[PDB]
Amino acid sequence: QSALTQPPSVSGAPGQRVSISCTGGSSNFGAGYDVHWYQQLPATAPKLLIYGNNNRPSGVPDRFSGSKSGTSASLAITGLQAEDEGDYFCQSFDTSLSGWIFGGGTKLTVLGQPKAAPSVTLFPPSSEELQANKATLVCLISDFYPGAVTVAWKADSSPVKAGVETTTPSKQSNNKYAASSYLSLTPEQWKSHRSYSCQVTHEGSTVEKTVAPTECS
Amino acid sequence: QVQLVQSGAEVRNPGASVKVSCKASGYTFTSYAIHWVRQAPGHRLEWVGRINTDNGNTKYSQKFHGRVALSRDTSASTTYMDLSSLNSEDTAVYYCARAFYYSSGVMFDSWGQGALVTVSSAPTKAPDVFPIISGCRHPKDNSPVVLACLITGYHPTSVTVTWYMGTQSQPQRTFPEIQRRDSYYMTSSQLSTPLQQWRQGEYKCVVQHTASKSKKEIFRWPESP
Ligand code: NA
Repeated sequence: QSALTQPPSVSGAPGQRVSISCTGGSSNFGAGYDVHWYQQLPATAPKLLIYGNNNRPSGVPDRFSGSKSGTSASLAITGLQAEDEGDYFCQSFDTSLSGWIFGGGTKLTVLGQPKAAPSVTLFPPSSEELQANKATLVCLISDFYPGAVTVAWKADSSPVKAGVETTTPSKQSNNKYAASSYLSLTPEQWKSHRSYSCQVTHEGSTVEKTVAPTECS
Repeated sequence: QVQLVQSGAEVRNPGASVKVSCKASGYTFTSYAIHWVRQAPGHRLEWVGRINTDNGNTKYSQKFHGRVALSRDTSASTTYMDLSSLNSEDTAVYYCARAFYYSSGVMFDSWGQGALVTVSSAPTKAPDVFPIISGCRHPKDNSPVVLACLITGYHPTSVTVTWYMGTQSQPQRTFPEIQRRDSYYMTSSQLSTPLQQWRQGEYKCVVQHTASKSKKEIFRWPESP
């Protein structure tokens, strides 16, 4: 094969050892070309991790090690840490394509990190948005693990699904996750209720925050 | 330190062309070749081509020969990628990377931060930015207030947000961008540390949208309605 293939996903618990396979073929690994590995942490550029099958650039932890054969290569990660989560790409050169080739990438997930309940902050419409005849409620949700929540909105005590837009969660710099939910209202709707609420469900608990049109009056 | 710094995000119509730059510093520019690599959403890394920074010789991938040109300006320690006949599949982050020799091959040892090229027919629009606050501008108890900025009505992605207290950058919480039903985007940035009292203008959120060559700063949270 003139293409490198990787499992889309690998996972392990803190402290465990995983390996990421990169299968190639006779025109790349089998033609004598080395493999290199790149690490791409969330929202960052790729970084060289292993070069020449098994060499580490300065600064890369020796928990990362590589091996290579003519049919595949293997990146081993010992002592998994939450900071290792990201995408890993292999790279080689292919004679039949006359060019550099990359694997499709493997997403590494570190499961079983310590649970962390979400921090929820609810924001009412700004005075400036209301002057533009618009009203958005913003529910910001931070510092939770595992990275899965569900969000529900209420007007007074009635569930509201119209006008709701919720992001899917994304990992923060401290290995916890963040998400947001927006409720788009008209100024009439905002003013016609006693309060609005954002309810965040995570691992067997729900936390609710409430805002009221005349709170800072 | 070896560093590659690329130009900012670009938006183009289908059929147009885009020129992205990559400025090198921290080493002798002409001693190392530069490669260009792209990453579309939902696709792997893809090699675009190579340029020798000394003599200007190029090699391109068969997928792009005929509509890509690489060039270099040694006086500016810069290489350029010009990609023409743009299509929707060309929406991608374009990286430059330095080629480094070792005993039995070459590797890509240093990468630029990437430049997002969006191919779109939709009009480009700078964000509206609203100061939002959890709690009251002047709290009635001694419990803290949280500042954030609501960033809405912009196209395409993405924005970059920084917070300042005076001249000093402050910790922030970043949140995903979401596409609204009206096809524009919105996002929020939160000042991480809760506040009790501050001088008007002491804190500000700075929102950059390079696709519209714009920067907006909000430094006033006025009294609530
Ligand atoms: Na190096």
